[PDB]
Amino acid sequence: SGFRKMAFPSGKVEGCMVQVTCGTTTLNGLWLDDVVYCPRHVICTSEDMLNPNYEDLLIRKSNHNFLVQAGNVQLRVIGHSMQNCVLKLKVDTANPKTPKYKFVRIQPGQTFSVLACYNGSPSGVYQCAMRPNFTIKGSFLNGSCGSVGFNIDYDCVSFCYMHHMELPTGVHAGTDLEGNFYGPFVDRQTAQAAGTDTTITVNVLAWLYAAVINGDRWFLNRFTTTLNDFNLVAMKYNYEPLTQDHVDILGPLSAQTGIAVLDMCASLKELLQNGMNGRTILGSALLEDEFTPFDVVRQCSGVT
Amino acid sequence: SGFRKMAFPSGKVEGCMVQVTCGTTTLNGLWLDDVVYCPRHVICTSEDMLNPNYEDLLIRKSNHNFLVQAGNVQLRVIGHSMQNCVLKLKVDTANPKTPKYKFVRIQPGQTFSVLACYNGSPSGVYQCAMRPNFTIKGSFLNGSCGSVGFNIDYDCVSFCYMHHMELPTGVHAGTDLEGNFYGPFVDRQTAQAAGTDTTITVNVLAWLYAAVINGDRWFLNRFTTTLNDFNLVAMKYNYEPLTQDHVDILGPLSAQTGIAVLDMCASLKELLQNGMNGRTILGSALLEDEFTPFDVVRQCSGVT
Ligand SMILES: *CC(=O)Nc1cccc(N2CCCC2=O)c1
Ligand SMILES: *CC(=O)Nc1cccc(N2CCCC2=O)c1
Repeated sequence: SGFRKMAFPSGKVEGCMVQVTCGTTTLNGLWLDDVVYCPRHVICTSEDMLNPNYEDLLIRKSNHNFLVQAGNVQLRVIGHSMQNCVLKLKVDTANPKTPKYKFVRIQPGQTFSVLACYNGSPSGVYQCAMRPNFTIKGSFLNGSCGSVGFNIDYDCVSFCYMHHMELPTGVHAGTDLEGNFYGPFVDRQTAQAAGTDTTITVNVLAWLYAAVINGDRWFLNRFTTTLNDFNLVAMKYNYEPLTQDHVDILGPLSAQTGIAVLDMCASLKELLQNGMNGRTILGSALLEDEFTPFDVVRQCSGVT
Repeated sequence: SGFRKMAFPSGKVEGCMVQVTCGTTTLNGLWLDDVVYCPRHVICTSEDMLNPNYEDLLIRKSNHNFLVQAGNVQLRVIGHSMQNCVLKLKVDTANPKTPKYKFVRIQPGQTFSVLACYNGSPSGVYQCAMRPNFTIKGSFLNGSCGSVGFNIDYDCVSFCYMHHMELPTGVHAGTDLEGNFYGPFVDRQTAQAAGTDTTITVNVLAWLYAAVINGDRWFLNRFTTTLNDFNLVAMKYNYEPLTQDHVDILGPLSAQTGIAVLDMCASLKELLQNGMNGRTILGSALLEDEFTPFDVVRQCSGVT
């Protein structure tokens, strides 16, 4: 029993983290096969970040200017190219610890683990969600850029995130491993504000299932609702519209608990309208939206 | 910026996890040097657990009855002994991935990372605290026993916890790596209830410092208090008495923020008396008590 905000084991990703230095900028790179991936802003001074022309800035950089260090051993850079907002540094040595991997571009509402690194060294691991506004709520200091987000399916790491920047509101923006930003964000130090942080309705419902499975049941009520009725209440509280797709995704948790998805929607409706009344659900005083239905099934069944 | 419930990177511990089978019971073992550590209840049937005599049960077990598997390779057991509530299985092969390690017995209020495993395979990593009632609030299914809790100081893993049992109230009890239970708990399936889950005052104050450092400041007020005055309010709300030792431990965070510990105590007092009023602090709707002052400094400074 018990339900915890749970990251993937970080070992496979720890083995891929390197230090990248260009001039006075040190951040992290991801070493897979003979390629090190890092944010292209490694080449920028903080002054550059105001209005950088990356193609022009990059012309002044040679292979020997990219200092790549795996623990205490230097890697030889034999090539470099810019792909969107990442640099791919070709090194002469394949990472012997390269796990099976994919690059995946995730959807908002999807969760992933971040291995926070500084100077190519792991500091910690925490679970995130791609927010509906395409930000993440991370923990990232200067030097943490190039830290990656990932999922693991058995032995295959799916990298979905590289950390690039902090918005003045303390939320985080980054790219997939092809270097495309999630959402409208740019690697420039400019006026970028996040849109509405809407709550991931399908994840809250998943987490309400996890609560019932783990003994927290006080919020179950005698009511049901319809998608359309629920969605009126969703709109009012800046929750994502619930779709039949979301209902279908919750089917296994419905089946396991014997609570119809729409009945759980009616519970969530009363919770939105009436609050917690100073009660908690799985040790939380608000509705948690960074567990996917897949996360709930994984944790509740003990997948490794 | 940003502050997250953050586990240690699990790689060093992943390298130590093995499967232990005795008869029909499979759980996890910790392989350090040529010793595998696992809960002594590996030798019990669920029927045994009602009133087990471990010395007597153990007499019927030989080295060849302890099936120890690291990934897909079997380890030869050349010795076995019981130390308190753990078994030490001597194997003929030193774990080549043994990190630098210590066994430490932690105090209540101290935090640690758990690597949840099933069948010697990592499922996930989350941060815990030894509760003042000597329980932890974990995520543990059948097969997760022998999962360990740890801290890392640079390159040295300090193992503090092995998971042994779930109380009927869904909270968790276990041992240090010498096999001594935290608190009054026994590896018997019996009437064991947890005492009062008191809140770790010093950790809440640490976390209020982390909030101020990361921009969440609405709860700062014009008031101060005394240890004795604060402790009246602590008593009422089942918070640990705040000691001068706790005040001294918060000194660095006080210095960094310029908020006197007793002024932060006065903030915490108003929060206890008046609630959050539907506001959040570092994305939480309750007062978080599973960050130590050390955790806050580590995360806020980017220690690796
Ligand atoms: C994105 C990131 O991590 N930025 C970064 C890397 C290295 C150094 C910095 N600094 C140091 C102080 C000024 C600054 O931006 C930032
Ligand atoms: C402590 C722990 O993990 N217990 C454990 C290990 C292996 C198998 C079990 N089971 C399976 C179903 C009944 C039972 O107790 C428990």
